[PDB]
Amino acid sequence: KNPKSDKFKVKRFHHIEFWCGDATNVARRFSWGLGMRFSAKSDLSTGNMVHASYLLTSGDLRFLFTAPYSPSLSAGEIKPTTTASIPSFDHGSCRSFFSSHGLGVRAVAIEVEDAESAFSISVANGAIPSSPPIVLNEAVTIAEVKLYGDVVLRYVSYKAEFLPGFERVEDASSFPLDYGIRRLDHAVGNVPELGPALTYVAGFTGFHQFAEFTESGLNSAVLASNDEMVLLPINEPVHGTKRKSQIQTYLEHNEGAGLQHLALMSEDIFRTLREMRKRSSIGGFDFMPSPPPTYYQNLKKRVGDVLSDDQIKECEELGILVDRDDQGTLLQIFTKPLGDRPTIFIEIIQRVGCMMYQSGGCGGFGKGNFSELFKSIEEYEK
Amino acid sequence: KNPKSDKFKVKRFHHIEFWCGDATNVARRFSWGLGMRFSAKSDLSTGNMVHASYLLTSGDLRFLFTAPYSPSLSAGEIKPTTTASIPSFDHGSCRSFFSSHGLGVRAVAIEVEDAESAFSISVANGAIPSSPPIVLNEAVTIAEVKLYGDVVLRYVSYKAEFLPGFERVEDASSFPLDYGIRRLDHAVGNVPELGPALTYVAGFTGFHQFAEFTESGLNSAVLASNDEMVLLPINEPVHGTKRKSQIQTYLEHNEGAGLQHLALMSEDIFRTLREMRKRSSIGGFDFMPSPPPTYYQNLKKRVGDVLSDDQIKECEELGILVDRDDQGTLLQIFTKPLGDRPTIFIEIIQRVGCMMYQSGGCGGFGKGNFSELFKSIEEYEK
Ligand SMILES: O=Cc1ccc(O)cc1
Ligand SMILES: O=Cc1ccc(O)cc1
Ligand SMILES: [Co+2]
Ligand SMILES: [Co+2]
Repeated sequence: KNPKSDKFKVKRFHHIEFWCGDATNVARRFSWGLGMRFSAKSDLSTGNMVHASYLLTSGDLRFLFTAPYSPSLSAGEIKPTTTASIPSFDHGSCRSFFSSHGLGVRAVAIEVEDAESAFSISVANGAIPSSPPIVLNEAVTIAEVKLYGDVVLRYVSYKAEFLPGFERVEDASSFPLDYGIRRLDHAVGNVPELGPALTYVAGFTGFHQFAEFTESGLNSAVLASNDEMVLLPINEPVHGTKRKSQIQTYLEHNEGAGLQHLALMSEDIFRTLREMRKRSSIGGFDFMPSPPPTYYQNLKKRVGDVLSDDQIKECEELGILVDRDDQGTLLQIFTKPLGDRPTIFIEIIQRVGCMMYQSGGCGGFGKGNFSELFKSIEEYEK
Repeated sequence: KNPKSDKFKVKRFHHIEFWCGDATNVARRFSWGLGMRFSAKSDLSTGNMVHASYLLTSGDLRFLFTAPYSPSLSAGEIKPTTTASIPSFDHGSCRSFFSSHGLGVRAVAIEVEDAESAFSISVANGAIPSSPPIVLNEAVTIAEVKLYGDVVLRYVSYKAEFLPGFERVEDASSFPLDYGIRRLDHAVGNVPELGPALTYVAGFTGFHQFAEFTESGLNSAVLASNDEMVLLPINEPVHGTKRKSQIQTYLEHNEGAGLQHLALMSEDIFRTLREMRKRSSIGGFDFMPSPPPTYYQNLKKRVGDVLSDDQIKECEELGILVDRDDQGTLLQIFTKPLGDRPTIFIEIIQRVGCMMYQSGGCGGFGKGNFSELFKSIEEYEK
């Protein structure tokens, strides 16, 4: 059921911000590996003496890559006089974040109808504030509250192009890469305690529970906005098994709670993963090992309704996993970690079904794949 | 003249080490942009709980990319018990370096005959020590002294493959990229005072002066080993001009002295720059604006001995600059800065002449190009 209990009007996922040591090199790496275009910049060349920020886009997917300059460049500035385009940026918070966590997501940004309203209500409903609502060039309002660990939920509202103080990137350095990725489907957090984190975040958003899982590694539950286009899974470790919890492994190397992965919807996961796998070893992203043939044999038994033999065969060529709900079918695959630490990674998905537009969360999140993976793996050893 | 006054046996440039926030993302970016292969790793998967280090190679060019893990992973270690493969690494020095300078070169590594000898002699001749000589798996000795700013001159000696504790990278993730780059030709430092820096470095190496310049921006001089295969230019600002010194601009954004650029020799600078320019806007490196046609007109007057019309025309297609000595011809081009700050960049070169093998420094370093650039630029405005 859906109680539709949001405490403010939430529109959609807007952007994701990575805090980096060098924004250029991460952004250029992500651009090539994922097929996103360089579409906006705020830096020294735009008069920003505080931080370097570069935005990649694929469809409605926006990845923001931010790093601090030397504080010496903005030593004569104060917040009222700042040249930063992102007023919540802080040299010391950025360097502490990166030093503690390595490369990772700092902000999960959602568009709302009124960022100042959304901030006040949230804090009035238990959210720890992180940056109060600031109006940019009387056009855009932004505000931040704590989500989990050092990750912030960022509210954005527009009166009526990315942010003031950003510039459209010169056509020549903006090469129209595109491998089929269109928007952010969901963002998954890992915490030491799922209960308090669910209570906290549902407390100040009014987001409702969408799904849950539990017997191998984790417990999780998903919060969702009213129309369930903003989807926030949260995991916790389950201590006590033959294998160490990967959630727990995450928390160690990340120095605590943080964002685990971003699931990016592709309008054509076949072309997307062909393009990504072509580039895996020339600067792109690597992919988790592909399931055994066993798996893909059992898929004709599970989704032969949904995917032809040839489409199943293409799933096998590319290591794609398939789960099915009572309502939809989910094609999914995972990258290896995006940086040095085994912390953040990326998932590519495409959903089949739930036509009415397509309703969010169609097909679930893969909870059936745990079983079928081990079940198929027993059968490959044979 | 060459007094051949080195105080220890120096062989060649061995490797360059970048200190990074995330080693993976810089290394993958550099690999694609420059056409270097992933050939060795030391990280969690090799049992290194301290740092992540990835080595790219093109010919004899070795780029090392290093970043710290969370200190929490190695909290129970001490130097005698360390899992670091590079014993001079220090979590706190790395984070301070990167926070002060951004992405940049930490170590300029040269192979010597005896690293322990080279360290003792150097310190006995005025070098500030940075890391004392350490023997790795009774096979390799490494030692570090201060070069300028927070850059260290690293001595390496081998009894008789990169470093112990590193592993050859799996063939699949090692894609045989190659755009023609073969070795490091020279590494250029910027300092506030050229005099004391030349005195310091020549003092402890015995390197001799090879060349010098001065009237627009800088003064410089080059130190060279006995056979002049190790070449170390050093620049200082010249304050007082219509345009601000780019050396001075470097020192501001870098927070002091440091390495300005690395000149990489290509066995075919035409193919190299074709390959690099193809990738400039899809994750590679950008190039400084190309000289005007004026320039390339005057080149037939200057190197028509050396380059045919068609080769000059290919130079023009790719923005290559050409200088000529009394002894050789130099083709050169410069990238834009490698990261967020206008600090470190890269130069691609190829030298024609001085055949005997080719003698180092053949053709100089471009000091004639200052004049011919402005001279040609006056003639394009016309
Ligand atoms: O994030 C993984 C996940 C799997 C199954 C769920 O029900 C929820 C989340
Ligand atoms: O590094 C640039 C340079 C130019 C001319 C010189 O003589 C020496 C260095
Ligand atoms: Co998921
Ligand atoms: Co040079």
